[PDB]
Amino acid sequence: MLKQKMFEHYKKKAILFDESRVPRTKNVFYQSLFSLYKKVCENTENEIVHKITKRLTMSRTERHPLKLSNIIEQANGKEIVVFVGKVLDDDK
Amino acid sequence: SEERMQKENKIYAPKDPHFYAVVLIKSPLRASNKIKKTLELFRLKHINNCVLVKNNESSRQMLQKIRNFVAYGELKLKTLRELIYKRGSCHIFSEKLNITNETLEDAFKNIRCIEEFIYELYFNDERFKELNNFLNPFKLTPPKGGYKGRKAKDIIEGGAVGNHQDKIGELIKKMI
Amino acid sequence: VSSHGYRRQTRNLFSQAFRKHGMPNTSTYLTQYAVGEYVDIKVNPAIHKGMPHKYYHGRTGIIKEVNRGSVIVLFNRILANKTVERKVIVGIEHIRKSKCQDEYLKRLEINKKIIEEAEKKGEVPVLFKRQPKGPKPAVEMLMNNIIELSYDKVES
Amino acid sequence: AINEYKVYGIKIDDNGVVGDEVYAHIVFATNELLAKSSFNKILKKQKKIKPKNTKVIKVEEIKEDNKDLDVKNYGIDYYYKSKRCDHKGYKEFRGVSRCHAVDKLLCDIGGRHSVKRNLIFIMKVKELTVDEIKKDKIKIFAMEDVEYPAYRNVLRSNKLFVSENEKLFN
Amino acid sequence: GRRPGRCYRYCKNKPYIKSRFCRGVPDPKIRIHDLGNKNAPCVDLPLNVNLISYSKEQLSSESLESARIAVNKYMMVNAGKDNYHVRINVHPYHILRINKMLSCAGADRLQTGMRLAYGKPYGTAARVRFGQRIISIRTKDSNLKMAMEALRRARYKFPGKYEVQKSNEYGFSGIERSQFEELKNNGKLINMGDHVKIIKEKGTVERYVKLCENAIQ
RNA sequence: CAAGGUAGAGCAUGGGCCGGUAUCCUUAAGGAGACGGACGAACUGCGAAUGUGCUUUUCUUCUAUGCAAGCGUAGUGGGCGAGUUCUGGUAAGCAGGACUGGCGAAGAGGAAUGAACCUGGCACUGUGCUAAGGAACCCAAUGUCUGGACAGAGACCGAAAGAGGUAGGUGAAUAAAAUU
Repeated sequence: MLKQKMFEHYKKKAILFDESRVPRTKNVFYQSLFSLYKKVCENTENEIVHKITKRLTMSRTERHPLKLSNIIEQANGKEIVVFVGKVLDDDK
Repeated sequence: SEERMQKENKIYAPKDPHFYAVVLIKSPLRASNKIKKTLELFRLKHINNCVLVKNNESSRQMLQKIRNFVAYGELKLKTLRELIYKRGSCHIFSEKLNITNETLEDAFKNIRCIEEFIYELYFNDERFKELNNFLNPFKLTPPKGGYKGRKAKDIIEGGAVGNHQDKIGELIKKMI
Repeated sequence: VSSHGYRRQTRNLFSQAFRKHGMPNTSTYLTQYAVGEYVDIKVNPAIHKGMPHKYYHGRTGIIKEVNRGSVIVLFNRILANKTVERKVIVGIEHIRKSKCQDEYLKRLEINKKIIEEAEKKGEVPVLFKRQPKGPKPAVEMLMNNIIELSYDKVES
Repeated sequence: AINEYKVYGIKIDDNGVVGDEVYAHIVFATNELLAKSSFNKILKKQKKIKPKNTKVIKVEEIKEDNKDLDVKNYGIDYYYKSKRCDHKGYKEFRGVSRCHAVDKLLCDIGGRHSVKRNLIFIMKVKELTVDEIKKDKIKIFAMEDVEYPAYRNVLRSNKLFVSENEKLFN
Repeated sequence: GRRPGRCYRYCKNKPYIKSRFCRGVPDPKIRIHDLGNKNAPCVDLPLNVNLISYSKEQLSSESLESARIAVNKYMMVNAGKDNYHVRINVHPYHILRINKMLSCAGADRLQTGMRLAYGKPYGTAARVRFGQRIISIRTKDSNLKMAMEALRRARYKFPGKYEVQKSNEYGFSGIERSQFEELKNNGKLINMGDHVKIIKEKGTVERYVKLCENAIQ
């Protein structure tokens, strides 16, 4: 009983936002957007929102770009897709 | 029961208890890494800490390795009550808290007062893990009136470490 | 100073037991092996092809590949404070089937029954775990037949 | 101070009460734990049952009456370990209890032979009449023939300094 | 000459024996181990007395030889040649070593100091432990006080503690006196010089018969 | 569930010391011997404890203020000591290995003093309690009971060998208090 309870707690804490991280950019438009997501996280458990908020804090190199065709390849039949980064053209 | 048994010239000896109580008597700072790991698994960290452990073959072999640091034995109900009432406390995950009705009801859906807690802990074997892992280790004072001999000798040799059997209550009662 | 040949220090190891010299028995050659079995290495000094290096003697590993008269076995080893996998070639005369999985396989046979019923009637298996030996049991004693003990032996 | 206890115990294996015998042992010790220790020691040396296969069913204290503190004569059979070997002997004492007799032996051997109390073993304790006495030491006191005066002075007051003209001792 | 006895007293090193690996070893000084009336039948000399060790150390072949002479001369003068047998039980199998160095040291072509220090054979000793029997006598029962005094003289030739003690055994048999008489009567003993063989109901019957016609009675 | 040949124990192949009854062979010496005692780091017929590896969380117990692939880059590569053990040496505060904690890089209270020993790991304050070690006085806290011991002894301190004095144990005698 207890061993399961413990593991299910660890799995959750591994998803949630840390709240002692902050983006290094001095851009006030970027820092505005982070503030919104931060205030949403402390009022929800939904995994997509937590993932998005963690990714806004990562570096330029961690936010590596994708080409249009690769988005479609990974979209797996969904209608809306979300990406913390820049979308480039595929000439092919 | 004792009357019925004696009235037919027979002796009855009850089953050994499900849990022992352990107290850390002397400093572990120069013990080997194998000893330090064993103390960690029993949740013992500072001098005069006290903790409850399941009586079981694994536990009995762990105790054999650490016997030169710890006093251990069995605890009857009267002393268990004085411990929990005077020095008990608990935790949810990383929050430390006092034992109150709200906190019991939250953690264990059917235990509602501190007296029901003590009753289940003593009489129900199959819930021991959940019931024990809610309590924090007890933080005791050194014994009133001191120790009589060199505490690092075995109890048989006149010190303070080892198996005190039915008589650990006397050590604990001076340390609450 | 010591030397570093392939069979250094193997005077005690790699020698036959008393009254057990000679070639292997038929059972050695008629045993069939399969990928994924656990197997145990014990060198026979009378056979000079397909011998492993003496570090592996008495160790147990898992069969990765099977050939005409030899087997490839996977091992792990610590070198420079890191873990390394090693792939050891051994002839069939130097191996025996390991007993290390025996109890677990019996337990799986019991679990395999319960896990089916757990879908039909319950929802989750009881799963039949082992438990370590508990406290000493209770006893009722008749109290005739008492035996006294005494320091009668003076031990000059 | 020393006390007298009687310990009872049985053998057990993977299952209960594997033998129908019960074993007993009378012992002089300071407490119950030192009593239980002795029971384990004797079982392992006279039989071969180690603790993991034993269970103690009972421990009882044995006590006398002697409301009037009447004085009695006792003889004791003992052995002790030295640097050479084990030494057996017999000695006689006077007192108000078996335990009073036993505490005087333990003190004696520690004084005369430089031995810690755990290296001394009591074999037998017997109460005796005047015709039974063997050795010289106690017979005069047993036959009721002794008086003597006081050799030690005793202080009159707890004060450290007193006037020259006061009485100082007894 | 020789180094003093303190240099080689305790059993510091492992045993080291004359063999293919160790050559150029000198002969031990003791060569003679039995004295007196060697072949006297077991029944004829009942009393047994021993020198016993209360120490663990090495005994030189030079010390063993000096003790032999001491014990023997006394018994021979007092007991008479035909009334006693002495045995020295221990044999000096261990080899001692020396790392020999020059007096005019400080500078030489020879490799000086602790360079290449492993030593050469020097002499031999016997290795001994607690409760061991070092010297043993058998005699007539009249000669107790004589045998005691003979063994006393050995006690001053060896380092450490040793005690003179009297035995329960008959002769150089391993049998207690009480038991020996009980087997002697009832026909169970065969003489083999200084000791006895016991007859048992173990073999073929025609052998049992052939043994029993030879018994001591 | 595997592997191992050390301590102990032994002397059945190989090396190797001393003495043997009957009997046997010759001599009229000696030799062999049905057996006993003594032994090996490179002898083994038997064999521990402690340590090593494999599987199972479908196995107790702990666990997030925790682990952490990958990438970039520092210092270090004269060590020394305690406990347990080993090799060379007459030994050494000597030279050289192995295992578990230290000082290096560790203060505080205690062994009068001391890198490493005993207690025990340090932010900054206040009230209580204990450890190790102490308790006539220097110096915060001391007394009691029972035996020994007379040497400018001991509390701090050396061998083989011994007599004397005194306190006890056990075993032999003798006894017209006892004595040896």
